Amino acid sequence: WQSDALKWSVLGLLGLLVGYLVVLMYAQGEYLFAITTLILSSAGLYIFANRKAYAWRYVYPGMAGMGLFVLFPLVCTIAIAFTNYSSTNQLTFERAQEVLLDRSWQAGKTYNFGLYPAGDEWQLALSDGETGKNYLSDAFKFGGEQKLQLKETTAQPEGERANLRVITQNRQALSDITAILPDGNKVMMSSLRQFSGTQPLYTLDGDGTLTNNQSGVKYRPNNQIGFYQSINWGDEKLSPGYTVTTGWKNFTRVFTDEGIQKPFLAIFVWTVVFSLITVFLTVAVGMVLACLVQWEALRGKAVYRVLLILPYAVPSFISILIFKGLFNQSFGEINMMLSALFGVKPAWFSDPTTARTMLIIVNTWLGYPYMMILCMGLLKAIPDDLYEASAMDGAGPFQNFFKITLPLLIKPLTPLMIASFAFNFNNFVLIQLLTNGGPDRLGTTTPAGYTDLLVNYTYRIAFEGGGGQDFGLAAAIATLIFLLVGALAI
Amino acid sequence: KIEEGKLVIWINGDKGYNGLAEVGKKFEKDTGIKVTVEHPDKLEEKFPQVAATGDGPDIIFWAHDRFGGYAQSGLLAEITPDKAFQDKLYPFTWDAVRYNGKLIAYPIAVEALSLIYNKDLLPNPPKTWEEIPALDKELKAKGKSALMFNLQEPYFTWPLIAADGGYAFKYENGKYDIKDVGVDNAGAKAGLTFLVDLIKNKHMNADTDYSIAEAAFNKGETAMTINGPWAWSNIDTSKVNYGVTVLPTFKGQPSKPFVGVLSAGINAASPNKELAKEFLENYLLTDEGLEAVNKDKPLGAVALKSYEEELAKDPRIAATMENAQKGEIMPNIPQMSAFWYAVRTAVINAASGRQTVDEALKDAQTRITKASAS
Amino acid sequence: QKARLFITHLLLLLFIAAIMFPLLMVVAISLRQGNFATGSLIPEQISWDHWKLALGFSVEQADGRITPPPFPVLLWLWNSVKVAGISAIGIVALSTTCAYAFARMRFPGKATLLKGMLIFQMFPAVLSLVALYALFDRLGEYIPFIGLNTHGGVIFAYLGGIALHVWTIKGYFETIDSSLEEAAALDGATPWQAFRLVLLPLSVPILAVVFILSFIAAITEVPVASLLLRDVNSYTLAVGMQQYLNPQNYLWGDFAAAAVMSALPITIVFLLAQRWLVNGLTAGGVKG
Amino acid sequence: ASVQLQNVTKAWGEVVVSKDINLDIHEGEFVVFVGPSGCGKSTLLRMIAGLETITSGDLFIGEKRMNDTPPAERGVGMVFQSYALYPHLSVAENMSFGLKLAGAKKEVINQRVNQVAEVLQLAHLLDRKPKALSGGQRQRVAIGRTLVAEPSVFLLDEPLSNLDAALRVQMRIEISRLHKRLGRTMIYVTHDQVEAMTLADKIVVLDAGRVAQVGKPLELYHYPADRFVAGFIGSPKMNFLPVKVTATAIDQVQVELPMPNRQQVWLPVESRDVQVGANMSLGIRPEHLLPSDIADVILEGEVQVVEQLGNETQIHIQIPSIRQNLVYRQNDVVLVEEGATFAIGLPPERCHLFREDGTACRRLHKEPGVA
Amino acid sequence: ASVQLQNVTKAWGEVVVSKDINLDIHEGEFVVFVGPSGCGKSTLLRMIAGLETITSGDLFIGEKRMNDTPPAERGVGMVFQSYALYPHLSVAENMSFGLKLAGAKKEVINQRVNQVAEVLQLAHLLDRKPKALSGGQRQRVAIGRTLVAEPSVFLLDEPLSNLDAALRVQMRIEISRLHKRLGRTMIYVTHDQVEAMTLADKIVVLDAGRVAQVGKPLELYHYPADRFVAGFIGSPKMNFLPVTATAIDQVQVELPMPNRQQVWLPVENMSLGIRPEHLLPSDIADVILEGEVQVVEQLGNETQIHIQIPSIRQNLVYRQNDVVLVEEGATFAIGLPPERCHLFREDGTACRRLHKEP
Ligand SMILES: CCCCCC/C=C/CCCCCCCCCC(=O)O[C@H](COC(=O)CCCCCCCCCCCCCCC)COP(=O)(O)OC[C@@H](O)CO
Ligand SMILES: Nc1ncnc2c1ncn2[C@@H]1O[C@H](COP(=O)(O)OP(=O)(O)O)[C@@H](O)[C@H]1O
Ligand SMILES: Nc1ncnc2c1ncn2[C@@H]1O[C@H](COP(=O)(O)OP(=O)(O)O)[C@@H](O)[C@H]1O
Ligand SMILES: OC[C@H]1O[C@H](O[C@H]2[C@H](O)[C@@H](O)[C@@H](O)O[C@@H]2CO)[C@H](O)[C@@H](O)[C@@H]1O
Ligand code: ALF
Ligand code: ALF
Ligand SMILES: [Mg+2]
Ligand SMILES: [Mg+2]
Repeated sequence: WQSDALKWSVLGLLGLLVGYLVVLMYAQGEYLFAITTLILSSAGLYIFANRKAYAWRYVYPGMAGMGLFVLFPLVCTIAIAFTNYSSTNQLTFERAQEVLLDRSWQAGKTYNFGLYPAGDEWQLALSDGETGKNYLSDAFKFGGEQKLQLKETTAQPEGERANLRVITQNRQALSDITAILPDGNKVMMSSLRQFSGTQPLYTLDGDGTLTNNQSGVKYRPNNQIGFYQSINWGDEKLSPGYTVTTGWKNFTRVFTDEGIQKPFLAIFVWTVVFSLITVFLTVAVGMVLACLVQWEALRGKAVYRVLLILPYAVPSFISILIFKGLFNQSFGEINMMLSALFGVKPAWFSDPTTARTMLIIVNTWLGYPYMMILCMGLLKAIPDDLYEASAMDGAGPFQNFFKITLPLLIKPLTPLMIASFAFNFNNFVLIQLLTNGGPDRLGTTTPAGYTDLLVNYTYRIAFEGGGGQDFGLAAAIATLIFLLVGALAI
Repeated sequence: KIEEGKLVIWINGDKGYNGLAEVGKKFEKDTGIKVTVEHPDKLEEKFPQVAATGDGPDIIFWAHDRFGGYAQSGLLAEITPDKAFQDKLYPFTWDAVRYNGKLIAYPIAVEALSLIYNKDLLPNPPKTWEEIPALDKELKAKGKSALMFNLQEPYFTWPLIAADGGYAFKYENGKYDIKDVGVDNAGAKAGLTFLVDLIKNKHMNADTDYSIAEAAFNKGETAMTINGPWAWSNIDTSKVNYGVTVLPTFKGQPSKPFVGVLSAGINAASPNKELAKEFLENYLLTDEGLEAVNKDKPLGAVALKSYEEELAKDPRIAATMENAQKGEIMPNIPQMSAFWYAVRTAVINAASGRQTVDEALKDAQTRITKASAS
Repeated sequence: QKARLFITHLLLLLFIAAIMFPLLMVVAISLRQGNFATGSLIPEQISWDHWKLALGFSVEQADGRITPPPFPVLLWLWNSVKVAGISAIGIVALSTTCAYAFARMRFPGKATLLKGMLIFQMFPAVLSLVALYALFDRLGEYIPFIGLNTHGGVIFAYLGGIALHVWTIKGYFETIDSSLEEAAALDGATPWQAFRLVLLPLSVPILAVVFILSFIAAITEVPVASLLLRDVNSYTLAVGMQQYLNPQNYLWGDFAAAAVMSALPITIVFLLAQRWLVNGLTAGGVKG
Repeated sequence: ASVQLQNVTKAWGEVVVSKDINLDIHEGEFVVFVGPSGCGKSTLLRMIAGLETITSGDLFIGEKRMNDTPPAERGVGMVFQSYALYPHLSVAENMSFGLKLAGAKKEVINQRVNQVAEVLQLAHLLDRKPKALSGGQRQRVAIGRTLVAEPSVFLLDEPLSNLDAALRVQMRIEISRLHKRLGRTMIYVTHDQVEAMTLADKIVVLDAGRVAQVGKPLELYHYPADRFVAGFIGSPKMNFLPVKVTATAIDQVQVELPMPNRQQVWLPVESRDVQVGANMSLGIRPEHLLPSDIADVILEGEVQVVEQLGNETQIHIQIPSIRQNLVYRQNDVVLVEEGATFAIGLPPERCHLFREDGTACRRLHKEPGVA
Repeated sequence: ASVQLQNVTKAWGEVVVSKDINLDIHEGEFVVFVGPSGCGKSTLLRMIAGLETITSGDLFIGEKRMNDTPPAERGVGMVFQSYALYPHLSVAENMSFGLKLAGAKKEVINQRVNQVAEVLQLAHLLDRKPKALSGGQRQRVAIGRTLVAEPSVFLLDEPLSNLDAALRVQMRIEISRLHKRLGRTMIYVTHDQVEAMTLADKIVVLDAGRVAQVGKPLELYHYPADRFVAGFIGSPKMNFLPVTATAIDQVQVELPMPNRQQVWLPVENMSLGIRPEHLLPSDIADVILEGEVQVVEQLGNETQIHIQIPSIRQNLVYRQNDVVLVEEGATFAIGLPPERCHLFREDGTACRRLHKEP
């Protein structure tokens, strides 16, 4: 038997790591991570401390995982929706300011430089290209910020020219040198080969205002739109922009903008219908197959079983594109077979309804093994004597299925079906790869198509539509479609 | 924080990254600076997210059109090659790597669609589009066809559509006028009308996609196709006696394929800007440097004047450069997103018979203009 | 009357052929010379090169020079198995223990929690990778074993996707008569002992289901693993095969061989899991 | 240990299956629960064991309140009515499971498993799973599981219901022998009146929620407190005849039989709360009716049913002015036809008498065997 | 419909659970199966149902072979030993399940359900699910399900085992009332001897898978074929004593008790059988038998007394009417009646009794 004191020892040893990591997170600058890890660990320790919270010991590890990798990403997405986080406004203010302060302009001349040893010291040469004048410094030592008076010379330096290797090794010390020409000009290292009058484009005043050293124009943070704007505001706006809070602006835009609302209802209906038919067809196909493949009379079931789940063993990406090949109206082996037999070539892409049929056929092919595998296990929960009883009541195979097998399965399947509905509601990938949402809905001022899901039509507005990648908008619409599908499950 | 005193480079998995690493190994021999080359998946989407926080590679290699996005986001250093270095590359490539009138990357290679033809079926390839309909009819008697290319993606069909005055956004004087869209004009209508009539007269098919087109050329079923340098290795394996030449003219005017310029940008957050400059200018962008990458995986046509001239002795590469030069540069602006879907749709609409050419392009013009403004 | 077997054999065979056809076309691509998405079911020009490079062989080409394998496809496959296997074990262990509490124990706000789990996991995962990267970047500097560029981090990331599996196992637990654990309890069994020694062995089919489903999910997973893994030699097969996809063309033959290869571990797991997929586990236990 | 239920009530919402039940089971006492199908016998055991919650009232085991104690910490074992065998474990494993949970030696486990297995005639079935067993065998396995456990309190819920008569006798004795060896508390539910009479120190009679009567076997047989108990203990059921009180003494009651002759008879039965003229129910058991030849009170009628049981013969007689048939038990095989004339004797001393509310006029004839 | 088995054998691989059984059940006959726990009663019934296969032999129902006919097409119904109720269905739905399958007539279904539910005292439980019922109530739902369907052959497997004494009486009667009204064949398995004696036209006694005897209730009681049947029919069990000279019409044996008394028996090392009910009071008979009281059981209606006779290792069980006040350890003597004595050979077979019983 393991010690009883050992429980408090382990709980004490774990109670050490927490705090050792928490206060360590409190340092440098990780506050959000220190608060989150504290409440999470303390709950875990309390749960295993008192035996009154016994049930929670079973739930805690699983809920910890879920909170971390499902709920935390969920909250961030929602959080982002209240900001203008986009391609245009991707950086934080600090970063955006930093970027701008790293910007430079060429204020003066440009000189090719060489480095020449004088014993244990160095000598810096500059060459003026436009006058053919050459300048050379006195012997100096590397280290820290220093100013060198250069003198015009006709002579060559005594030392042999330094390698790129030597220039590179001494680059930091070299970059701290301000070279001074005989006429008063200052010049600093701008590359590994050149000294020049490169200078910062802006200077930070201290009260917030940035000013261009080339034009004299003054800019200030406009936290309403997230840009440094000229100054009371001027017409000019500096990029890069920074992420800033925009409240309801991203949510209201889905309600404000007519044109993005025109095909909403029509698209919604198709998305609902597409999901329902997918769930129905996959459950039905999968359930039957699972039933047939456990039937002990079926002498090939072990082989059948494996082959039936292969559409799910191969990554769906290639399969979808291959289906796109197979469904080609003029080419593609499906309509080449429907030409020989029956004699019809369906417009699997051109005609809205036949495209919807194609999409459902492919999705059922994709999704039936999911339901099949579930039923394969769920069927094992039905006791065999129920069918002995039904035999004594005079049931056949079809009667067995609809009066016993189906009803016993729909209850555990119910949550899985509601989930499968929500998943297929947002099946962006399938529609994109197969149809691109086509064929085209005519008259839609913001582009929409007949097989477009809600997600497909929406993320086109956010990530295409000529505005760059607007993450805040896509986050807001992700919240809205979530609230819609959550209201649907009722 | 990007680590100081080394160079991390990102390049796509279909470029000569092992070649590039040798250029880096030489750079290390001369400087002591270690150069590391990576080819992560979806690097074009990864970079914006890591560079935003001030991380990521020191140098990124991608097509130029994405770099206008990165630049606006504040993720790329403004580069400073002097007038002498700029003279070494074709001036039109410098047009491709500008944001707000400032250079933001070093052009490396040039990519554009060319006319690929079967020498055994068609020894003398046509110089004009108008010549195709008649040429298809004498090939149909032998069981073959004249021309099969991807009619589903506007990238492949645009060269003809643009030839008579069609354009995405007017490129005035280093600035793209977002309000001036030219998918509606007379030249675009004429281009698309010609394409539709090739289908109408059964010289081509409205649902010919990339795969169907390529397979038909590699099996010797069609006399010519329209495709890029990425397609050559497949044709080599097929052993089709093939040539690559200038695209056929429309109404006396050259096809204007979109031009993609592989470009190297320096991360704005890199503490190694000077090292990167040296590597890119004096190590990679030399005959010897580009030759190292090219030998690993061929770059096609390069921007470096001197090395292109040695490469252009291969007529396929010369044809690429020619079609590139007569073609239009891909706009590096965010408004191009709207362009792609709208034009793709319009061509499908015109080809299938859902809409006439006029209304299809009229609607496509409306959709781009409203997305570009509001 | 057992013409019913014949009619079933016939219908299953016609169904199998139909559902296999797209996959045989994938197999055909992997055996076709060059890189072509379309062609005949039996490729006119057959090539073993795509499978050679995938299995580690060098390829002698037309001009004479030898092409070494650019990628360690087999190592990628092994990395896939590792990440999927451990991952699946973790998802099984986390969700069964969770389900046990939901099925057999009572605790305030239980019904809200279950329906919270089903709802919150159905939120559109669209800006999740932004959140996830920031999470593992931060986690790595404290526990490196589970940070960026680690299998640990990848495995860890999947352990959150349990909500549905919890419900599935909850549901199955409920088909099993309570009196078996009731009798267990009266023999002196703790709630843990009753869980392990009585309930789990009778729940074994659904454990196999959740393992299978999780293994498949993990093997085919791209965006999260692609976001976290940097080193080529640590790539899973799903991540690795993305190298074959370029903006204008695909290395279809290499890509297809990778696709077909990734089906192999799923098949073996599915085969092995069958021994736990049995009927009549609860027969003779409860009169009624 | 002792087990006591004070005011124990059980409700399934508005459906009440246990009303204000009060029981006091002492240590080492063998208490048999009897009652009509669905009256709450198992519900009582389950509340004792901790498998069902108690609505109101208090349960004590070993003088400790147990209402909120988990089942594992009750010192209770049960032979489930539905057996509840572990279907994934063999007979041996089922019987040895409780011991394995303790740190019991394997040879200790094997000793007392094989011991209990050989007295229950399961010795040849140790390796079998419950699915590979008959219902009667599964039932013995359930007995053996609780027998090996040897708890403070045995609960056996109809443990013999599915066994042949001969084996039922052998099982009856083995349970009885165990109770004598260990001297531990046993609560035993049965429908078999013989089990009840032979095993019990005390019998509890339940009637749809309430306790009808608690008492010794012979005490309930001879002196039921009411009409329900009287008709429930002993089978075939007691005959009941409507009668009218004609006169009363402190020690006896005179009643008029319902027949056209209106015969009067004194019964040695209390007259407490018995008015002249009132309608009562007269009770007389089939075994207690007399052959006609030598008897003062004679009831005669037409034979409706003859049941030949081998050891005895049962005869149902329709007697005028009584709606229900009269059941009578003769020893040995008596050859009598359906429709024949039959007369029986009605002995005053063995008659029970019940008031209009069904409550019994306490019998004053001292019956041998009862203290 | 009639039912007959012909050389029917059943094996689980190699273990014989039914050996060469032969039965002829005429139309309208009520047959009860009895036998020790796990002898093969339910197996036999299930073979008749079609829930178990038949290894060798022939099974006929209504003069047509059924071996290969599936259970559902046999015109049979069954009350399962374990009930086998539909968990997802109410009492009403459980009972009306077969009728709903064979041609649903809303009213005809409701009426026959309400009638059968009334006689099984289930009417107040029609809306319950099986989980919310007592063992005994479920048993009556099982019964109700079969009775409602009115099959051609009723199979009932221990259908009263979990019902109280008084309710069991009422159920027997209703089962008999239905048997005479329909006049259809019923096969009935029970461990209750009173059920077997009163219901059966014919009792089939089974032993370890084989038929030990088939006959009338009183035939089997008075004239068993062998030791096993003698010991199995009639409870308390028949007493056995291990008992020189033989006549042309009767046999004489010697008692093992020290006095060595010789007695003649009207029959065809042996074992003498005598039932507890047939033993007489001491002073009456000529053959006195004296021993020591070991067990006394007070049943109310009668007193059962166990007597340990000297030189007789097995106890002697005696039944006597009414409450008898006798205590353990006291001396007791009983009379042994010669004409009521059974006799069994070395192998186990009985010497035919010649004393004609009523
Ligand atoms: C839109 C649906 C598309 C489905 C396409 C699937 C493609 C596969 C082609 C196969 C076609 C089916 C052929 C049927 C032949 C009968 C098979 C048979 O005769 O074999 C039966 C197999 O059972 C069984 O599922 C019998 C089979 C069930 C019959 C019911 C079929 C109707 C299904 C449609 C209703 C949808 C369900 C609702 C879900 C939301 C034997 O059953 P039994 O022994 O009586 O039961 C006892 C035990 O098996 C039960 O544990
Ligand atoms: N889960 C339940 N819900 C409602 N009533 C129930 C439930 N379980 C049992 N009952 C009812 O409680 C009563 C007592 O059940 P039980 O104790 O099993 O009776 P018995 O005396 O036959 O053992 C029965 O009338 C039964 O219908
Ligand atoms: N699967 C099995 N394997 C071996 N023996 C079995 C199996 N199932 C049942 N038996 C045995 O068959 C015998 C007869 O079973 P059954 O007909 O249920 O007996 P009963 O006469 O009590 O109804 C029993 O002794 C039982 O142990
Ligand atoms: O419904 C069609 C759908 O089925 C599969 O999706 C599953 C997925 O595999 C599971 O892991 C889980 O998320 O549930 C989904 C169904 O709700 C296919 O993988 C998918 O391609 C297809 O669209
Ligand atoms: F299951 Al049995 F007699 F033991 F019917
Ligand atoms: F009806 Al019961 F025990 F279940 F008497
Ligand atoms: Mg009960
Ligand atoms: Mg049985």
